[PDB]
Amino acid sequence: SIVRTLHQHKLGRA
Amino acid sequence: MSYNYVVTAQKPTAVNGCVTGHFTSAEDLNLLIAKNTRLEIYVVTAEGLRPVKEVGMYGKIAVMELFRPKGESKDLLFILTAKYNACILEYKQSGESIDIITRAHGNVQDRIGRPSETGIIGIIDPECRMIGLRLYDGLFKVIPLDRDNKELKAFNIRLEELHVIDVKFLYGCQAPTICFVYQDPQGRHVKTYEVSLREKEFNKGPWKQENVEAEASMVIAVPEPFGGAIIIGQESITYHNGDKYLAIAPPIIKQSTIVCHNRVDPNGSRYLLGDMEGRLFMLLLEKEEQMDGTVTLKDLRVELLGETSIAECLTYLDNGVVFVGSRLGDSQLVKLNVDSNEQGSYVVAMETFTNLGPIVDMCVVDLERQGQGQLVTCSGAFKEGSLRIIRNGIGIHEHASIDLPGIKGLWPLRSDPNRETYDTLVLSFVGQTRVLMLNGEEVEETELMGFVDDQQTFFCGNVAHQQLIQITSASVRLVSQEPKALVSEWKEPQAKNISVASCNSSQVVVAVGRALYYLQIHPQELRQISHTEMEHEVACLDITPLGDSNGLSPLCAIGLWTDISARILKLPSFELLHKEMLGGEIIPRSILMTTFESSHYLLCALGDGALFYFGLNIETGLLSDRKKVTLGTQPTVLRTFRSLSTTNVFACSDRPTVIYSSNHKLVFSNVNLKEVNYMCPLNSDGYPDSLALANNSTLTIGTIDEIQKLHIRTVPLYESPRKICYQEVSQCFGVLSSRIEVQDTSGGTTALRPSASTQALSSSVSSSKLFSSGEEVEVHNLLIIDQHTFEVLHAHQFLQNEYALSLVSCKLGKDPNTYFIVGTAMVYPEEAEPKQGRIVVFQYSDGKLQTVAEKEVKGAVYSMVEFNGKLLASINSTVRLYEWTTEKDVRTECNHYNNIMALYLKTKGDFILVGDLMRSVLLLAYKPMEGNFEEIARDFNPNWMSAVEILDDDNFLGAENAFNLFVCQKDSAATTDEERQHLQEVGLFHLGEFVNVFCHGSLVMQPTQGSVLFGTVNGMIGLVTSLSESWYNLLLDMQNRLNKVIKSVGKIEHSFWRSFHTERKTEPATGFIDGDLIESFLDISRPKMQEVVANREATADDLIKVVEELTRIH
Repeated sequence: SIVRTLHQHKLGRA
Repeated sequence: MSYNYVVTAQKPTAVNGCVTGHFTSAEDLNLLIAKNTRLEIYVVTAEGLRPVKEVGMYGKIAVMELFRPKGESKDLLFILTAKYNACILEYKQSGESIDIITRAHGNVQDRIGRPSETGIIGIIDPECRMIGLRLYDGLFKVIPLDRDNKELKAFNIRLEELHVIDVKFLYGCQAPTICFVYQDPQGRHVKTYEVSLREKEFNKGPWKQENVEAEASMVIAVPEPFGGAIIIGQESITYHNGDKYLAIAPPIIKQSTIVCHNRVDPNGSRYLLGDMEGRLFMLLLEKEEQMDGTVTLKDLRVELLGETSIAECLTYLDNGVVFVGSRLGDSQLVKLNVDSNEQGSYVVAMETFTNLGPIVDMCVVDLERQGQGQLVTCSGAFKEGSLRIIRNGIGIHEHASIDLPGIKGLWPLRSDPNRETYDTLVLSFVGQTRVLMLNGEEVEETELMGFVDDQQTFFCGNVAHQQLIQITSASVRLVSQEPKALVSEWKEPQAKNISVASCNSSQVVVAVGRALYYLQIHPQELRQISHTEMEHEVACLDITPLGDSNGLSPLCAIGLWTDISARILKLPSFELLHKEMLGGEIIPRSILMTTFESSHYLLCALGDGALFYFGLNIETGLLSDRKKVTLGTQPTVLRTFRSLSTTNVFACSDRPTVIYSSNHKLVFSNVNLKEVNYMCPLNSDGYPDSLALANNSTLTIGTIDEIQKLHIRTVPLYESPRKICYQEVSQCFGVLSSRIEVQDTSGGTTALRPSASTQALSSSVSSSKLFSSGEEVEVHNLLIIDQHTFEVLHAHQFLQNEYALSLVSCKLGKDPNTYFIVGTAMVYPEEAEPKQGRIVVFQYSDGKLQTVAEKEVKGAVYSMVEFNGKLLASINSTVRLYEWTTEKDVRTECNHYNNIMALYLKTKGDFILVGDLMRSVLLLAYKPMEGNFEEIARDFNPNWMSAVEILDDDNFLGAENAFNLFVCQKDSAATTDEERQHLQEVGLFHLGEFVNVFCHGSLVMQPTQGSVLFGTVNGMIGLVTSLSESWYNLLLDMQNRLNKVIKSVGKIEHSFWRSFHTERKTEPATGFIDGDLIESFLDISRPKMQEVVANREATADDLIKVVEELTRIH
C-alpha cells in the first residue's frame, strides 16, 4: 500500500 | 529569467520540540517551545506562561536542549538545524531590550554521510564534557564542550552498529557512556560504550549487551539515584542496569504506541508517557530503601492518567501543570490532579493553543459575500481532525444603523446616574450638537437643554456631582443631571473660544489658540488653577488618570502647529521636558499615551495618514524610541478601548485599524469596515457591551472580534479530513474524511469514538456491487458540510477498503447540474499497489446524496481536475480525459501514460496541464482537433513532488519532499525538437516547509502580479506572487544589503538558509524573494536603515513606502 505510505507524508511521517 | 516572491501569512503553529529550565535566569523557570524556524521563550507563572521572547532562526530546529557548563550562573541553549547548523545560545537582558546571543557556532555536516532512519539525535552528557550527535549511519559525532572551541570543532567515531533506534548518555557514570538500542538480524539489542575524547575511541561500556523487544524504541536515562536505562517498546517496558533487569508488560499500553516521554521528579521516580491515541500515562518507579547500599528499584508501574491532544512533545512544569506539544492537533496546558473526576480522568485542560496542524488540503471562498477571501483548511488528523475557517482582519457585528450624516465626535453618555447602560449619545453635527433620544430601539430629534443645537461638544465624559458636561466651541457649559438647567458657564475675557479640549471625569484642561488653562467643574461651577502660553498654535492634547490619580491628571501631551511637534509637559504644569520635532509639513491631529498592560508609549497621528510612536513613561516624563507607520490617507483619529482585560487603541481613518502588541512590541491590524471617522466604547440598553461608530454618512453600533491579524474558526471533526471542495449552488462544502475502527470480537469493525461521519444528520452507504469476489481499518466517507452552520448535513460511506483520494465539484458538458465527484481506491495492507478503484459521480440536489454514475478503473485515482467541461483524471500512472455523455456516463477519451505515478494535476484554464511523480514535472496539452494529448515538455530532475501549480502560461511552480520550491519554464530558443522539449528550472529557493496544497486566491482584497496561497504540514500558510525585473532587482539588492545589517541568532547565513538543498545537490537561491526578510526591514533602527539605501534616487523613508506597500499583499 503505497497509498498509505504516501498519505503519511502529507501528515509529515516516514 | 523568472522573478518570484514568497511571504509568510501565518507562522508555523505545529510544535516540534519543547524544553524546560533556567535560561532567562537561575531564579526563573522557563519553557522553550520550538515550532520550526521559530523559538518561543515563556516564564512559568502561577497562572500559566509569561511570554518573554520569540525570535526566528534561519533553519528548521531539529535538536533543542538546555545545559549548564562549569561555572555558569544560568543555562545555555543548544540548537542544531536540519542543515547541520549548530550553535550555543544565551539569554541576555541588558536594558529593557532582550537579546539572544551566540556564544558559539559552526556547521557540523559531513561529506561522507547517509542521513540515518529516525533522523538527527542530539544528546548532551550529564557532566557537560561533550555533545553527542547521531547524524549518519555508522558514525557518531562529538563536539567537546571546553570553553575554547567557539567554532565548535568535532570528531567522528566509527560506530560498529549501523542501524541505531535511540541513544542517551547514562547518568552516574565515570566516563561519558552512551546507551542505545539498535537493530540487526537476530532482533534488537542494547549496547554501551564509554566515550574517551583524549582517545577518539569507543571503549567497552560498563555492562554486557542484552536483547530487548522487537519494537523497543525509546531510551530514558534515569538520574543518579537509580541511574539506569528504561526501554519503551510496543507491549513492553523494562529497566536495565549493570546486572539489574526489570520488566512489566501491562496490557493497557499495547493498544497504541508510546511516542514521547518526560521526567516529572528530578530523581526519576515518576515519568509521563505520550501515546499515539492521546492517552497520558504515569510511569512510576517503585524506589526502595536499604539502610546502607544505595537506594534501589523495587518495581515498575503505569497509571492511565487520562487524555490529552496527541502529543509529540511533553513537559512537566510547576505544580501539576504539564505542557502538551502537539503536531497533529491543538497544543495545550493541562492540570494533573491527585483525585480523578467523573470517568476516571486525572487530567484537566486549562488552555488550548491553535494549531493549523497538518493542513492536508484547502480552498478559498467568499463566505460573507464580500470580496474578501476566506480560507478553509482540512486540518489535523484522527481525533484532532478539523476544518479551520481563516479570515484576514477584525470584524464588527452591525445592528440598527441610523443614516445620520455629518457627525463630528462622540463619547460614552447616558441620561441617568443609574443603570450603567445609556439612552442618548449626544455627538456633534457639522458645526453643531444634536440629540438622539433612544430607548435603545428607535431614535428621535427632540433637542436638549443647554446643549444648544447650534454649537459643538469637544469632550463629554462621565463627570460626577450630578452633571452632564459639555465643553463646547464657545466655552465649557453646564447642564445638571437632575435639575437639567444651565448651571454655570465660561466665556473668554476677550471674545475668544476653546479650540482644543482634553479631560477625564472632573477637568476642563483645554487650549485657546496658543493659551492653555484648566477649569474645574466641582459641585456645579468652574475652578481654574494653572496657565501658560505656547510658542505656536495648539493642535491637540492628551491628559488622563495615569499612575494613581482620579480627578486631577499628572503628565501632558501636546501637538503644536507650525514647528510640527509633540512635547511632554505637566498639567497642571506645562513646563518643557522633551520637544520632538516631527518634521515635514503636516500638523499633528491626535495625541496619545496609554496603559497597554505593563509599559508606556507615545503615539501621534499626523493629518497625512501616518503615525509615529515613541518610548514614553507615565511617571518621569521623557521620550525615547522612534518609529513611523502609515494607516489612512486621511487625518487619523485615536481612542482607547478595553474589550477583554486589556486596553488597545482604535484608530479612525479611511483604513480603520486597531493598535495591538505581542510581548510588548507593536502590532497594527485592519478592521473590516468601509470608513470610520469617530468611535467610542460602550455598554448600553438596546445595544449592550459594544463600540459606537461614526462613519462617512451613517452611524453604527455592534461588538468586536478577537484581536489577531488572522481570525480562525475551528469546526472539530474527531476524524481525519483529507480533501475539500466548495459547491456554491448547494451552498455547502464537500469533504473527504477517514475514521479508524478496530477488530471486533466477531471479526467486525466498530469505532473508538463518535466521529463527524457517525454523528452526521442524514447518512448513506455504498450500494455498488462491482468489487465482490486487535486489527486496524480506515472507514472512508464523503461529508456534506453546511456553509453557514458548518453542521454535517450528510455522510456517505464508501465500500470496505475503499480509500477516497480525490474530490471535485463541477458541471460536465451539456448537463446543467453540479455533481460532486470522488476518485477512490481499493487498498489492502498486503497489496503494494492499488489494482482497482473507482470514480463516482454524486448529486446533492437537496437533502440526500444520489449516486448518478459509477465507473470502474484499474488503479488508484490519485487526483482529478475539471477541464473544459470534461473530466481530467489520473489513475496509477496514467492521465485520462473522460467525456460526459448526454446518457450520464463517463467514457474514455485519450490517455497519456509516460510517467511513474501521476499524483498531481492543474490546468491552464485552456488546454495545457502538469503532472508526474518522482520524476518531477511534465507539461502536456490537449489538441482539440486531434482529440488528443501531446506531451509538450518535461523537467528532468529527481524531485519527489508534493505540490504543483500553474503560475501562468510559461511558469510552473512546484514543491518537493525536501522543503524546496522551484519554477520551470519552457525554453525560448530554436530547434523545437530538443530545447523546446526540455524545461529549465528558472527558479530555486529553500522554503523549510512541506507543502500539501497550492491554490490561487487571496485573503486581502476588500507592485505584484498573481496570488497563490499554500498550506503546510506545520500549519504555515504562505503566499507566492510574481514580479517585474526592476522590482526583483531592487529587492534582490536590498536583500544582500540587509543580510549585512541584520544580526542572526546563532549567526547562520541567510544565503545558506535559502539555498536549494537535496541529497544530490546544493545551489544558491535563484529568481526568488524571501518576503519575510524584505519585510523585516521595518524593524531595524534608523541608523541601520540608512546603512542600506546608500545607492532614480535612494532614500530610507522611500524604502519603507515600498515595504509598507508589500506588506499588504497578505
